[PDB]
Amino acid sequence: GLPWYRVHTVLINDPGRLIAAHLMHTALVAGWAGSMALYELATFDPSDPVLNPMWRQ
Amino acid sequence: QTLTYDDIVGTGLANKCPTLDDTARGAYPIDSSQTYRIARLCLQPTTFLVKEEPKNKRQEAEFVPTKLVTRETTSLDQIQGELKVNSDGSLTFVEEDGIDFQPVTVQMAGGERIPLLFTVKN
Ligand code: CLA
Ligand code: CLA
Ligand code: CLA
Ligand code: CLA
Ligand SMILES: CCCCCCCCCCCCCCCC(=O)OC[C@H](COP(=O)(O)OC[C@@H](O)CO)OC(=O)CCCCCCCCCCCCCCC
Ligand SMILES: CC1=C(/C=C/C(C)=C/C=C/C(C)=C/C=C/C=C(C)/C=C/C=C(C)/C=C/C2=C(C)CCCC2(C)C)C(C)(C)CCC1
Ligand SMILES: CC1=C(/C=C/C(C)=C/C=C/C(C)=C/C=C/C=C(C)/C=C/C=C(C)/C=C/C2=C(C)CCCC2(C)C)C(C)(C)CCC1
Repeated sequence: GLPWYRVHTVLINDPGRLIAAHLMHTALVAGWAGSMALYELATFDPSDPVLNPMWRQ
Repeated sequence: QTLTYDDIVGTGLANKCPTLDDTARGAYPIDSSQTYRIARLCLQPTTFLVKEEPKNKRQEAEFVPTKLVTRETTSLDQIQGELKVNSDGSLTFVEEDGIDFQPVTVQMAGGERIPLLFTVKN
């Protein structure tokens, strides 16, 4: 059948499943942005914007 | 017109110091030979400020505002003691007894709880 590097080509003539795949991608990216923001907030020390700003951390 | 416990209970008014009408801009003559007394001193804190600790030695060590987290438990009330007229007509208040402390916890920006024993003991 399909080699490994072509598995997603089953979406080429399936617009509803392409939209589904694209929604799942957007879900993952949005989930990344939330989880990343929360990991940063858990780690960020906001007490010294002068010698310990966000770019040092 | 003067409230009872059933009017006061649960309203938060029990944590308030009593007030005076705006008309009371008077003066209380202290006779320098009489003995006076404080029958009730009430302190109602409205603001708690906490000094920050800059790790620098320097910087502006400013008092920052905090949020109270231990609710309307903050006032000192029913404090009594002698008010001794001195030689020079200065009055000194010597605290004797009353509800003269309250543990208070405030919280700073970031979530640091700061407990303090808010007091006027002795
Ligand atoms: C945005 C990402 C994304 C989306 C929307 C799709 C969508 C699709 N894949 Mg593809 N795929 C992906 C990424 C994606 N894939 C990746 C990264 C791989 C390599 C592992 C594959 C390998 C692959 C194969 C071999 C096949 C598909 C197939 C398909 C189709 C059916 C669903 C399926 O069987 O997937 C399979 C689902 C996965 C492979 C999920 C990957 C799981 C990873 C490890 C994440 C797990 C989450 C976990 C909780 C996080 C772990 C964190 C870690 C630090 C511990 C669908 C069109 C099938 C198809 O229709 O082919 C004709 C199929 O046979 N995919
Ligand atoms: C918008 C970006 C985009 C999209 C939608 C596609 C879509 C596609 N590519 Mg293309 N491609 C792209 C960018 C993109 N590509 C880029 C940037 C490159 C250079 C790296 C390529 C090089 C490329 C080749 C050489 C081939 C394709 C193929 C394909 C088709 C099948 C993919 C598949 O089944 O892989 C399945 C993939 C896996 C099962 C695993 C791959 C795992 C990678 C190597 C590492 C893990 C990735 C990680 C999970 C996510 C990182 C995301 C990143 C952006 C941060 C599908 C139409 C194939 C094709 O044309 O079929 C006829 C094919 O042969 N692509
Ligand atoms: C005028 C109508 C219209 C509107 C508003 C859009 C809008 C969009 N389409 Mg497009 N599209 C249209 C007509 C339209 N399309 C037509 C007529 C076709 C041919 C069938 C397509 C074919 C098409 C394909 C194949 C794909 C898109 C995709 C997209 C989205 C990319 C941005 C995104 O995902 O943001 C992120 C989302 C948000 C910030 C929240 C979304 C807010 C929306 C409006 C809420 C949706 C509620 C609504 C009731 C549900 C259906 C909406 C639908 C009209 C889009 C965006 C929602 C892509 C997609 O779906 O990506 C996942 C995609 O793959 N479109
Ligand atoms: C502009 C932004 C952008 C673009 C164009 C893409 C494009 C893509 N992403 Mg998405 N992604 C993005 C932002 C973006 N991403 C962000 C901000 C996040 C959150 C971190 C993700 C998280 C994400 C996940 C979890 C997945 C994707 C996947 C994909 C691919 C889906 C199509 C496919 O089948 O390719 C076929 C694959 C390729 C053509 C390979 C692309 C290789 C890229 C360019 C980097 C090379 C990676 C290298 C081999 C290994 C890296 C280290 C490793 C340890 C991970 C496509 C290349 C999916 C995918 O790759 O499925 C197989 C997938 O699973 N992305
Ligand atoms: C968030 C999720 C993250 C999950 C990510 C998962 C990552 C997926 C891993 C993909 C690995 C793919 C490897 C496929 C391997 C494999 O399938 O190869 C064989 C394959 C040939 O496939 P054909 O087209 O013949 O089809 C046969 C089919 O059965 C394939 O499905 O060719 C390719 O894949 C091209 C790339 C060759 C790449 C391999 C080259 C080997 C060179 C060895 C180098 C080492 C020695 C160096 C010494 C100096
Ligand atoms: C369902 C639901 C929900 C929930 C949601 C959730 C909870 C989500 C989450 C999600 C998430 C939380 C997600 C996340 C994601 C992540 C990701 C997507 C990531 C990725 C990554 C990557 C891709 C990486 C890679 C790499 C490495 C590792 C190294 C270097 C290189 C690179 C960068 C490539 C709710 C309740 C709302 C509602 C509705 C239903
Ligand atoms: C309707 C319904 C339901 C629902 C369900 C759902 C819809 C779910 C989903 C779920 C999901 C949706 C899940 C998800 C998951 C995710 C994950 C698992 C992720 C992970 C991630 C990670 C791993 C992270 C990492 C990181 C990053 C990315 C950045 C920063 C750093 C860190 C490390 C944090 C139920 C059954 C309940 C019930 C019945 C009904």
